Amino acid sequence: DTDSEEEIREAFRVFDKDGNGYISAAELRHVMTNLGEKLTDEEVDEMIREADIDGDGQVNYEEFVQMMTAK
Amino acid sequence: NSFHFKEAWKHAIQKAKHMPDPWAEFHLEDIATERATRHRYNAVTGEWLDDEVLIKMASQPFGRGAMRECFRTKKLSNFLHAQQWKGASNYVAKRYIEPVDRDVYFEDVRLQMEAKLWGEEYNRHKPPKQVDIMQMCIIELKDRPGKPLFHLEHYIEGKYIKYNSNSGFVRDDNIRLTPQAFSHFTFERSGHQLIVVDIQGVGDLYTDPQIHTETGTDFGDGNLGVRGMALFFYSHACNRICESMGLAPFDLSPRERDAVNQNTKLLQSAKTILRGTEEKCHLPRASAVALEVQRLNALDLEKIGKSILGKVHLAMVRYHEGGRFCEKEEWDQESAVFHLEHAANLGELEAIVGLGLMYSQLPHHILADVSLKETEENKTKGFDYLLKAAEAGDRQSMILVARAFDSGQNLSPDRCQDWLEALHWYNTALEMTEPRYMMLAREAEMLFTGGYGLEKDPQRSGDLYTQAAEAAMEAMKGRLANQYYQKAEEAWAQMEE
Ligand SMILES: Nc1ncnc2c1ncn2[C@@H]1O[C@H](COP(=O)(O)OP(=O)(O)OP(=O)(O)O)[C@@H](O)[C@H]1O
Ligand SMILES: Nc1ncnc2c1ncn2[C@@H]1O[C@H](COP(=O)(O)OP(=O)(O)O)[C@@H](O)[C@H]1O
Ligand SMILES: [Ca+2]
Ligand SMILES: [Ca+2]
Ligand SMILES: [Zn+2]
Repeated sequence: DTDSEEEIREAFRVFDKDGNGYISAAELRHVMTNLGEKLTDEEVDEMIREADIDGDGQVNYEEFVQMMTAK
Repeated sequence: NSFHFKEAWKHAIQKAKHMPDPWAEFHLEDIATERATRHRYNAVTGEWLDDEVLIKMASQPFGRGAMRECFRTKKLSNFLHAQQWKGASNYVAKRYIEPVDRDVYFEDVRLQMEAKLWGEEYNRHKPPKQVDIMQMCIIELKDRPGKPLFHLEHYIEGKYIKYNSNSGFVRDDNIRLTPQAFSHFTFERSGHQLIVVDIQGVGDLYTDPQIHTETGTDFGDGNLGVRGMALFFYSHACNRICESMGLAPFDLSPRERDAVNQNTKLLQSAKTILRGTEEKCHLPRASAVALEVQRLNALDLEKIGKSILGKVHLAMVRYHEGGRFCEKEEWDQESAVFHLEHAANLGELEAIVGLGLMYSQLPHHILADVSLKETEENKTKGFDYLLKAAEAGDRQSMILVARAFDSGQNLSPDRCQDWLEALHWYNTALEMTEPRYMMLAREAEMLFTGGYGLEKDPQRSGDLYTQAAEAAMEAMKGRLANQYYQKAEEAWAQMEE
């Protein structure tokens, strides 16, 4: 439970490319393209939208945890 | 509550776990650890947060630009609880090669964070490709001699591309639309108060941007003010992203319009396609002269110097005159006059005076070497511009209108010599600040004789000759004052017969 939380924080830093605390659509596109994952731009924007509960266009750490620690 | 992409996130997390460190062969973990204080900034709240960080920085730079040199760095995260140096992230630490003031670093951080806010605002309009400006912070190495400051940012992997500069450069090779549309969007959405240019980075992850502001007082020495805006709009060819967000095109001359339209075929072959979810462009302003004169009229408070777009056009005029848009070639005078006309219609007093002098076939300062063709329409236009400038507070134009109503010099053919109006303008000039006694004596002469609507007034003629004599004094013109006193006595002598 403790190292899972640390793992989730590590996973958040993978996508929060600039480390401001928010995963943007551009950052997710950059990270997906760099890692060789094959997702279209529409799929990336939809990932951000799905995890964006507040509606700011970005994914904060709280929403990232909500998405990772899910049913 | 439902998440249908969790496995995409997790597959990416696993791919990263087995991804090699691009800087492994530089052995930064073997560098003696140094201690630093990190200042990070929030631009919405305008607030600074500081913390203590541990860094391992390369001893020699990997690249240098014009102003700064860059060092590879590893830094331990304070978001993680117990990160080891084997997993520390990669960072670029930039330092000014020439020593600068300590506030320059914080001002650059504010610049970058404001550009990031503008990128987010652009993203909120659902563009085909979203943008993001990398956060930049400061690290202070208080144990090094001098306690040096470094800018710190995350290292972006990929092809670093400069899409545009802060001085009209545009990357036409494999042209992209998002950077230029973003810059134009920042110009319009800010109400012409700023423009975010110098777009560069990896894909749409931008860093080292530049902001041109209306006042030009903030954001360092790269802020060329309205001139910088002009440099953008001299080269910007609006693309389909500009049009999908309702951005009005900048009014360019035919020569410039063709020079920027020459790449419309490449603009049509761009890969960035619109979806239709793009919304239309804190109070935004359009970039067209017609909509701007409509807005300025909607102000109703009849004004001058109330449009930044006019100042941009004036900057274009001065750039044309200075040789900024021509090569080792005669500079384009027709387009300079085009932008001067636009600046004048937008309430730039300098432009109005310039065009009044040019259409009146008179000597002028701005575009001095340009002489316009002489027509009757041009004479009427010159007098109208001079009268508008006179009512707007220009003393030279007030004296010229006074002389036009007095002698007829430079008077429009549709008007008539009116000595009461000439007296009005002479006095408006005298109450503002060629010498005073000359104009006072001219008024005195006009009232001594009368004519052109003005009735002979010996009393006021003598009073004004007395004022001119007192003004010849305070200028070391004794004999002139004596002659003016004599002329005052002459004017008064007519009232006793
Ligand atoms: N985060 C980054 N990731 C990768 N490369 C970077 C990064 N930041 C800067 N660079 C590289 O470092 C080079 C020089 O740094 P940069 O231009 O940002 O600063 P500068 O010297 O202030 O620039 P300028 O000369 O335009 O004033 C850049 O042209 C780019 O190639
Ligand atoms: N400007 C800022 N002001 C306050 N907190 C910030 C700021 N930028 C980022 N953070 C917070 O710091 C966390 C990242 O810290 P850390 O990993 O130490 O930074 P970096 O990734 O830049 O090395 C983010 O997830 C966010 O909570
Ligand atoms: Ca981010
Ligand atoms: Ca969010
Ligand atoms: Zn445009």
